[PDB]
Amino acid sequence: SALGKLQDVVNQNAQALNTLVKQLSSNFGAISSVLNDILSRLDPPEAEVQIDRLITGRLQSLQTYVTQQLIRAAEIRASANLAATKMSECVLGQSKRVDFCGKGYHLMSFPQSAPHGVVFLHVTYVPAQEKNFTTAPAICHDGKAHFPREGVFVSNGTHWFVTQRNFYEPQIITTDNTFVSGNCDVVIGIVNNTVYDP
Amino acid sequence: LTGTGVLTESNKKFLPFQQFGRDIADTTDAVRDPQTLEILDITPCSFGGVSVITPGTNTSNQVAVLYQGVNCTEVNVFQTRAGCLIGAEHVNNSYECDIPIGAGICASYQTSQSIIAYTMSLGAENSVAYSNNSIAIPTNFTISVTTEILPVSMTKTSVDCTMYICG
Amino acid sequence: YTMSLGAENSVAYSNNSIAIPTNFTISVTTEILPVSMTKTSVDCTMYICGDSTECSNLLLQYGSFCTQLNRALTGIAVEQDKNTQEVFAQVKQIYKTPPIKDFGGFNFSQILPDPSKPSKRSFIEDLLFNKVTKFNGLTVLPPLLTDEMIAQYTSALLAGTITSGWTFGAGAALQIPFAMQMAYRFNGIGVTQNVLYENQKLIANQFNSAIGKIQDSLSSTASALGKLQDVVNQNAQALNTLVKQLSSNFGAISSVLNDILSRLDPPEAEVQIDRLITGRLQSLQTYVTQQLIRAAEIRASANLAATKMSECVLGQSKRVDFCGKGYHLMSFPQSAPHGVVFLHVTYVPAQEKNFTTAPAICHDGKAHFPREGVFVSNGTHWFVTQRNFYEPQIITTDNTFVSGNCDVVIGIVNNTVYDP
Amino acid sequence: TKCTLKSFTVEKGIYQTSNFRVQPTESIVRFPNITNLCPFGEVFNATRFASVYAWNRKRISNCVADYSVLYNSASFSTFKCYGVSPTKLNDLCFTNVYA
Ligand SMILES: *[C@@H]1O[C@H](CO)[C@@H](O)[C@H](O)[C@H]1NC(C)=O
Ligand SMILES: *[C@@H]1O[C@H](CO)[C@@H](O)[C@H](O)[C@H]1NC(C)=O
Ligand SMILES: *[C@@H]1O[C@H](CO)[C@@H](O)[C@H](O)[C@H]1NC(C)=O
Ligand SMILES: *[C@@H]1O[C@H](CO)[C@@H](O)[C@H](O)[C@H]1NC(C)=O
Ligand SMILES: *[C@@H]1O[C@H](CO)[C@@H](O)[C@H](O)[C@H]1NC(C)=O
Ligand SMILES: *[C@@H]1O[C@H](CO)[C@@H](O)[C@H](O)[C@H]1NC(C)=O
Ligand SMILES: *[C@@H]1O[C@H](CO)[C@@H](O)[C@H](O)[C@H]1NC(C)=O
Ligand SMILES: *[C@@H]1O[C@H](CO)[C@@H](O)[C@H](O)[C@H]1NC(C)=O
Ligand SMILES: *[C@@H]1O[C@H](CO)[C@@H](O)[C@H](O)[C@H]1NC(C)=O
Ligand SMILES: *[C@@H]1O[C@H](CO)[C@@H](O)[C@H](O)[C@H]1NC(C)=O
Ligand SMILES: *[C@@H]1O[C@H](CO)[C@@H](O)[C@H](O)[C@H]1NC(C)=O
Ligand SMILES: *[C@@H]1O[C@H](CO)[C@@H](O)[C@H](O)[C@H]1NC(C)=O
Ligand SMILES: *[C@@H]1O[C@H](CO)[C@@H](O)[C@H](O)[C@H]1NC(C)=O
Ligand SMILES: *[C@@H]1O[C@H](CO)[C@@H](O)[C@H](O)[C@H]1NC(C)=O
Ligand SMILES: *[C@@H]1O[C@H](CO)[C@@H](O)[C@H](O)[C@H]1NC(C)=O
Repeated sequence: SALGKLQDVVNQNAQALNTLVKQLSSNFGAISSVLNDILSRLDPPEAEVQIDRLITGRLQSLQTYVTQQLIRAAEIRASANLAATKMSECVLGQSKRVDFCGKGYHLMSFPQSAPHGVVFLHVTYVPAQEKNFTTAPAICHDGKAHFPREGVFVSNGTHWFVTQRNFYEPQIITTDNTFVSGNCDVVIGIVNNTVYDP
Repeated sequence: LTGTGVLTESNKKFLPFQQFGRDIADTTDAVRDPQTLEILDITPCSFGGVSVITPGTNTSNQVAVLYQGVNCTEVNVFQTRAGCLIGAEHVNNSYECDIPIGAGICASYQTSQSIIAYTMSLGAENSVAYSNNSIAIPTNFTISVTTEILPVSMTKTSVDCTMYICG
Repeated sequence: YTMSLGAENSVAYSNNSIAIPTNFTISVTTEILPVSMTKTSVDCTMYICGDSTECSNLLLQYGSFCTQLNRALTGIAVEQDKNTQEVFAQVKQIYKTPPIKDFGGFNFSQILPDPSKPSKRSFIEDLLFNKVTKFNGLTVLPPLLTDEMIAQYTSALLAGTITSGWTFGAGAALQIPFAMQMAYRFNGIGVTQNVLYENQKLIANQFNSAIGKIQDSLSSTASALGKLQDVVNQNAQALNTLVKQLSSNFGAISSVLNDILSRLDPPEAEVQIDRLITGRLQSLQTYVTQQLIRAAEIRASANLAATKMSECVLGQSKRVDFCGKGYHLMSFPQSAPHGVVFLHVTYVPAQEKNFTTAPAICHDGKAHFPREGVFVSNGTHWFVTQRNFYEPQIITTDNTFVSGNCDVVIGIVNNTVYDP
Repeated sequence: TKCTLKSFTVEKGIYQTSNFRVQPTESIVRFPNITNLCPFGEVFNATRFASVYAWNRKRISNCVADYSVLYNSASFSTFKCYGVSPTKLNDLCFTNVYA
């Protein structure tokens, strides 16, 4: 059931073909549905009208079939454009669009050939085993604000550490990964701490 | 004027010269009696749609029937917004939607193996402990490779009219 | 008159002049996107004949057109269902907002549902629903996801967003203060987090003012949701035309099948019945073709809406003019009749100022290039500031990097770097 | 379901097989009270008709007309009806007929 869309497309095409073939069984008001039988049983005067009615019916059926086929072809063109976009943006690179190639942080993709389709193997990065911590916007050591360049100030209960956003990796809060901007009475949520200077 | 319908009473006031009547869609909904002067009302006969909710035949042969746009009085019983389903039971639980009926009602074949009718659940009831000094930093990860299938093309067919219409 | 393409502005371009903004403003916009239509089911036999066995026996001679039209309508209905199923049902767990609603100063009263009213949509969604306001074989099928379910989905999305940011769209939701969430949103567009940590009050006031202006505009005007109203009017007009197509004769004696059957004998009335059947079938096929085209358009619109939801509500899109005019910050989905409404919170700049810029500076024969920022001047002194917010900083050796001598760069001032 | 799907196996799902329709029980023939049978002995069994260019048009209304006694009389060569049928005419009420 993985290739459900491909199976549905194949089934729709098969049903359309079968209906187009079966539409030759109706007379559309004529005496019979067999053109050869009509031509062999009727005179040209009435045969002209019978052929006209059969032609009208079959032409209407074929026009309906062609319209449905054009609609399905437009849908398949849209799907193929989406597939080519996903290929160019995930197989030939690393997409940053959310929920575009796999549910999670996109890493890479592998294309796989399929009958009248394509299968992508989206490799994602899903975080797990999350732990609760106490966070703070900034800290003040010597009367000046201290904001982390890249990271979040977390505390395990007694000591504050700066770690990554998608992976817990605590580090000592130093002046290398922390800059100064402003004072300690303009930020709401300041926490008195000590910044280490190497 | 012939036809079929439920000849009930009405409340509209026909003018003395007016005999027949129509509606917004130019449909006859009220006429006058030829003998008396009573104002009737041509209400259409009761009709609707029938939908058969059934699981796979390999599993079982028990089926249900849904009458669309009825009021459970035109035909074990369930009054829904889509219609009146006769053949299933209304349970108080909530599962995933197996057979979409309509207006949230969903049907599934569960155990006492019969057909039930419940309301689809939108998912689990989770609550994040939001606070001004609380953060959840992940400590591990898991690489998950998913699959995504998209059609690229179809069968290239060609129908010759000079052979299909005229053989 | 002749339409004006816009104001006539002349940017004072110069090789030594730059315009760095000294302020900003939060501007929340509104975008309407149709997601689905009304699922209709036109009974082919009841529409063509209308309880007539003599007419049905003649209609059966035309083939499987009835079954084709029924299958097309069923496919359209399933497509309209899966459209909203893929647009709104993008989250697994239904999140809820905490009772203590203190999001660092932001106010989501009219956005989040309130217990003052019964279990229904929020205030903005109720305004949207209030502004957008059994037949002869043409029945209407109710949607699978009710209005209450769509409202619960939107509320869960809003709660997950406000409580997590973008972490709830890649697995398990991670708790985070809204202040730090906004700081990350600002860092995602280049602006540093100290700007927010210093002007949180002003930013919250601007956001509340924008939400109030949006609420006042939605309460005053009703043509804001133009696309949904246009789709509803098109569907209603198509249904009315399909109904009125039953009053035409199509060359027959009359348009009343029962009157024809009561007046003419079956042998002579067969031709009239055939003509009426052909006319009604042509009209119904035209209606089905137009409905298929409109359903394809609605499917494209629903795919666009689902993409704009997944890439802007569950994250932060870096695409220009995709989820709001300006530097995108965040977005909140809002329920709408047969559609969805997004509140694109964008970072719009403000009044700028003219400065003097230089590609690099040379202190001791070597060229120093700005690592992150741009060198600006105020007439006498040179400072390195940001690219979207004027913040003059002293040019030190930790803010610039040296790459080669200052002899090949076309244009460079002889400044004096500071060594801490 | 197996008849509308043209198969002997059915998968899990909902299928619209047919429609429900209440059948009528009886029928009414409600018609007004009319008398004074329209005189056809002066339109057909007249003394002598007028010329072609001076054809006589006589309005007749507020009566009951029996059209079956004219065709079954086997005294009329041609009885071609246009717009209506030679039968199913004794069950209709006309507004204003001419002759
Ligand atoms: C974090 O807190 C939530 C609610 O307070 C709790 O459900 C969860 O188990 C906690 N996680 C850890 C790792 O303690
Ligand atoms: C927090 O981490 C520090 C550094 O390892 C440690 O000294 C301290 O005991 C920890 N506190 C708790 C409550 O785990
Ligand atoms: C954080 O929330 C707690 C709980 O309501 C409150 O007591 C405290 O004052 C808040 N702190 C700030 C800085 O808003
Ligand atoms: C940090 O130190 C300053 C020094 O005066 C003090 O006013 C402030 O209350 C301290 N912060 C906390 C959270 O105690
Ligand atoms: C006539 O119209 C009035 C209001 O215009 C309405 O109250 C009344 O019910 C109507 N009478 C009918 C429809 O018989
Ligand atoms: C018809 O259906 C409605 C919908 O629940 C129900 O309240 C009512 O009792 C039913 N019967 C009648 C006679 O209205
Ligand atoms: C992380 O999860 C994997 C399973 O996906 C497990 O093998 C590994 O030991 C875990 N690491 C930690 C530190 O818990
Ligand atoms: C100065 O800035 C204004 C806008 O604030 C602009 O219109 C003008 O052209 C600028 N002039 C120069 C010389 O840069
Ligand atoms: C920036 O603009 C806002 C109006 O949106 C105003 O309230 C604020 O004072 C301005 N800031 C400066 C520094 O002018
Ligand atoms: C949010 O705004 C509403 C009306 O705009 C107001 O009633 C409510 O008090 C506001 N919230 C807070 C916390 O002030
Ligand atoms: C430029 O700024 C510096 C420090 O910000 C100041 O000392 C100097 O006077 C300023 N020059 C002008 C022309 O405003
Ligand atoms: C910058 O423009 C001025 C004015 O035309 C010119 O004199 C100067 O040479 C230019 N400098 C560079 C580096 O192009
Ligand atoms: C910078 O100094 C060098 C060496 O003295 C000189 O050649 C160059 O012209 C100076 N640049 C400026 C803008 O004065
Ligand atoms: C009409 O005729 C019926 C019998 O055909 C008779 O019972 C009735 O009294 C007459 N008058 C009216 C006004 O119905
Ligand atoms: C008229 O003459 C015909 C003879 O052909 C006779 O059958 C009929 O009863 C007479 N009267 C009327 C009213 O037709």
